[PDB]
Amino acid sequence: ARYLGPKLKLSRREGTDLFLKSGVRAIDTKCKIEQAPGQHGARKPRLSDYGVQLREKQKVRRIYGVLERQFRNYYKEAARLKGNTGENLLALLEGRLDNVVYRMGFGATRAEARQLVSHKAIMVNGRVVNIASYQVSPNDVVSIREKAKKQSRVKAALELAEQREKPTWLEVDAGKMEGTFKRKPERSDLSADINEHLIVELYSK
Amino acid sequence: ANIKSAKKRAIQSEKARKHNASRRSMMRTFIKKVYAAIEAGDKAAAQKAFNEMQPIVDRQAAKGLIHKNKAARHKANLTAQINKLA
Amino acid sequence: KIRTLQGRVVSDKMEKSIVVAIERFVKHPIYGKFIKRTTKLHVHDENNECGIGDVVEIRECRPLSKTKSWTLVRVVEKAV
Amino acid sequence: DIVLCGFEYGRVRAMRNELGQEVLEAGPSIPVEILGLSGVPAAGDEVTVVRDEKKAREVALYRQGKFREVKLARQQKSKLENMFANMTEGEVHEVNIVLKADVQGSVEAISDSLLKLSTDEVKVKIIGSGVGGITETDATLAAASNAI
Amino acid sequence: MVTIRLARHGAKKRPFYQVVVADSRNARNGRFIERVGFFNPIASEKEEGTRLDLDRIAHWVGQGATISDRVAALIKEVNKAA
RNA sequence: AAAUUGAAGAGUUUGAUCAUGGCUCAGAUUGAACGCUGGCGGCAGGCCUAACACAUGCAAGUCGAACGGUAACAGGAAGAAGCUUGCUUCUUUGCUGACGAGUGGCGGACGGGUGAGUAAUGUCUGGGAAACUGCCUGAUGGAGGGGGAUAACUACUGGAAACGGUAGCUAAUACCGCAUAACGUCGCAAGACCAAAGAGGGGGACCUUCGGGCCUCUUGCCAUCGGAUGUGCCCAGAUGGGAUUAGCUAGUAGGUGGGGUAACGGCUCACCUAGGCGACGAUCCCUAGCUGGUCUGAGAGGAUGACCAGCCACACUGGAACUGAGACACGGUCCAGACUCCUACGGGAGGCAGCAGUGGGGAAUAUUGCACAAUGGGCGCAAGCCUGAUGCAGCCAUGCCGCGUGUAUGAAGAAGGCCUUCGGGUUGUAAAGUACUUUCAGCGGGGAGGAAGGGAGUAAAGUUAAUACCUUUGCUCAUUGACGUUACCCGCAGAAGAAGCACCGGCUAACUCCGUGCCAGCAGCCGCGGUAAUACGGAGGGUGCAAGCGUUAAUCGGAAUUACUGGGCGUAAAGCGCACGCAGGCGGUUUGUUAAGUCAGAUGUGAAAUCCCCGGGCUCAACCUGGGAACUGCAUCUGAUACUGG
Repeated sequence: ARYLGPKLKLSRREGTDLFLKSGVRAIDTKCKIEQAPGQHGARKPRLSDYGVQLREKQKVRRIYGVLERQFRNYYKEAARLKGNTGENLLALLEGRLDNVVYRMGFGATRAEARQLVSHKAIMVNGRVVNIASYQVSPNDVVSIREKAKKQSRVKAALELAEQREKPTWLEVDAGKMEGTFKRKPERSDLSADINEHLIVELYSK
Repeated sequence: ANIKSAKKRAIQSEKARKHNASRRSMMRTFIKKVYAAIEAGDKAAAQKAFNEMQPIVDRQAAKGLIHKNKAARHKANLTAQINKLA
Repeated sequence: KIRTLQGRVVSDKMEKSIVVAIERFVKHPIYGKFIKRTTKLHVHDENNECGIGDVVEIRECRPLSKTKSWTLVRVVEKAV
Repeated sequence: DIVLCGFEYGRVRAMRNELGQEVLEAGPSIPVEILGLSGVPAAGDEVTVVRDEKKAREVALYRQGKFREVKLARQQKSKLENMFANMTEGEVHEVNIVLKADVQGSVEAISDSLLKLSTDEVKVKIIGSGVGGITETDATLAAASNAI
Repeated sequence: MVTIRLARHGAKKRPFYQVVVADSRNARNGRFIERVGFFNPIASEKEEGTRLDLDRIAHWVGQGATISDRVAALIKEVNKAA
């Protein structure tokens, strides 16, 4: 139910950094970042219209750690919801607990944050939530529970976090290891070389 | 029958059947006497017979052997015809 | 409260009965054209006052025979 | 308790011992007829109970695969053994039989004795040995090729 | 006769009852005449959990409808609540 | 506030083209199966085939507060004794807590199963009038005085069994007279006529035949008029196909009268009239349970009727009625048929389309489980008993949803493999190493909720002669969970036990080498294979999915490819060889009228669930749930009169 294999392969295939490692290292010193995996990585894909749509959807999925079934269901919900579907898809992803745990800096990666969640190290409103896809709401307070507070992963995670751009819609107290999901992120909060409308196109045909 | 009470019910329903049959046969007899008088043209015999019949079609109604409406028609019908002749 | 039908007499042969035809236009469920439909009713005509071709007003009542559950209310137009 | 006999598996529905119609418990000494198995097992074999049936499903199907692989193996050899498109002589005339016995112990045992009466001149072979009774596909089996 | 009782809906281990007026012979979750309340035995009790149209319940009693042991309890409980 | 605010195209005829036209693909969906693989959980689903046949258990009982009663076990007792003098065992007696068999009452018409039959004594929508209706309910009165029986039992007797035969004998809320009898039935009226039953709980003077009287309350019984629920009946529209089926019909259509039903009715019979149906599809033939809804589609449609709910029909096959408020009875009766079982040979017995289970058929569909704790049904004043309804558990990846199978760091980037122009590229931060976490599975510890009630006491009110009893409502005490090792929480051990499947020529995301050589083989469509095959088979690499993945089957979509919305017929499939013409469709222009079509409004109905919208509850989700909106439909009334019809 989770992708467990090599991670930089995914970045290499999509042509971009997917933040699947902590960021302690320039990614180009860990892999040949600008070349696809495999014997024929140097080869260029003269890539069809379907192809660009597929790869964009894969990219987003691989960023958030979501497999097809759940992600399709995410599209369905984005569509049902009011307002722009493409933007609704990203709101839903960005509201996941494993994700939010990552953005408050409690985990070096979404993979690490997910493990924190699954392993009962995260509370929401002082209540233990251990499922990664838990949808987090405005004004919620997610926190590292007392016993998980001395984990060195978390301190390192918060350090790296302090060096990333700081997300607007979250208020994080690094000392308490608690943080507040102030509001749903706008579209403008999220990276601009994500092409949701391509993903929207892939799932309407 | 297979079930204990099913057996008992068949026994009771047979008893009731022979009870009802007996009273029902009696009743129709007393109804038939009236129609027979009518068909012979006698007011008195037919009125007399109607008077014997009345209390028993009424009673068998009260006793559930027949419904009230049946008792009534019989009285209505015979009364109609006997009057129409004398 | 006098629910009623209007139609014309297609048969007056029977003793104290009549056959009445009620005709109406109906939208076709699929192709939209308006189609004629007819409903023939066996109706009671005590006194046999209804002639064939007459236009008559009828009403629904209890069963009067295996096929009669309608009786005559009154004649409207006659002997065209 | 789940019981596994040969390549057959299943849960026991009921237990019968000799004349006794029902027995609650059975010891290593006294024999008890077993019931509720998927199908009629081999005439004899080693039987072992298991904790769960799901774990014993793959094992039972595994034994079928081997028994089926050798079945097709012995089928290819006997046909190819002649190394010629036909028989070298006129013994080609043969008789076919169809057998279904109520008991599983007999069909394997008496067939061996039924192959003893076989001769070079006339060859007899058994087709579709049954576990019991008779059936539609069995009568159909005797319909295609003339047999008793 | 006509009775007022609980038809058990909800899910396995999470009972949820629909209070209904019905011919007592019909199945518990089958044909009913009128729905008249509900009863959640698993309500958090932080908010609601038991709602009865007492006006229609009484109307039906007035016409001889009987009442479950469990509905007879709910009614005394709800009458106490307010 | 919101609540249908939604719609894609690709390959393939040709040397190439445009058109025509079929085939094929991308999508959703499934009660699926098979092949490979397979960790946990929540919720759902699970004989689609043979309405084939079924061993065994269980699925309908209950009331001693209707009745005679004791045979079991349980005490109790004058009196027998265990006697070691208060502990007792048996002989006895229903004295009573109870209770086998019996009469009696209520239930066995519900609940549960199936879809064979049925194109209509069906269903859906909407209306009618001639009716009955147990239990529950409001109203008003009865509940008087008698009689003959009978099961049980006793004696004698026949049977292998099933089950009988004689004569005794006895009870009742069993059964029948008699009285009483109207706001009931018949009748214009005068009049005439119809019923019943007791049983318990407690008790003050009072007293006897010590049974009770009598006092009191509960409950059942009878009558009549209502309510509520259920059911029967009637009309209209709609609800499959076929003309290689065009005529059909004697109870047939109607009328009169008698009979009949709970009730209208050719329901039935006699007589009379000669009708009734049919091209707006009768008759005949084929097929089929209908609906809410389900799947698909932007929609209009198309397909469909498991699981949930409503109606119908059936209960081995054909027929029949008896009992009853209700049945022509799913575990009742009778006859006939098919079939099976028992037998001591003479005779008997049964009907899983209830729940498990078996054989058979099949590509294929589960345990002969636990519990009445909860909801609900039957009986009972109750306690309670019964409940394969139901709640649960087992089995299966069948589906949906959730989670895991680790996280981070880790380079000249090892070995091995693979490609290479031998420079190197790749597998690949992948592995090893380094720290780090412990969900789930394992193991110990603790521990919600589903529980409302019911039981003893107590107190107050209504009762009443009464503080009894009864009933209601408060109080305390001790109690009721099949699931269950529950949900959930804490602790321990270690990355430890948890990854496979299909694909990579174009459509279509993913390319190379070796082997083969029109072979072996692939193939949804085009089309691959005779020496460079990205198409066969293996490998390395890669793509897509992931506890699944593929293949097959199946509906709709794309298919504007049955075209109502939404197409065509000169040469592509398609104008009858030509004309006349009945039915039918359509019909110039003006006025008046009508108001069926059409339009408007109002009212009722359109079950709930489902779908959709906004909320609420399970850690999330599936799932459960509140309210709304929607059900685009039907019907009645009242209007409007331009258009269509008269």
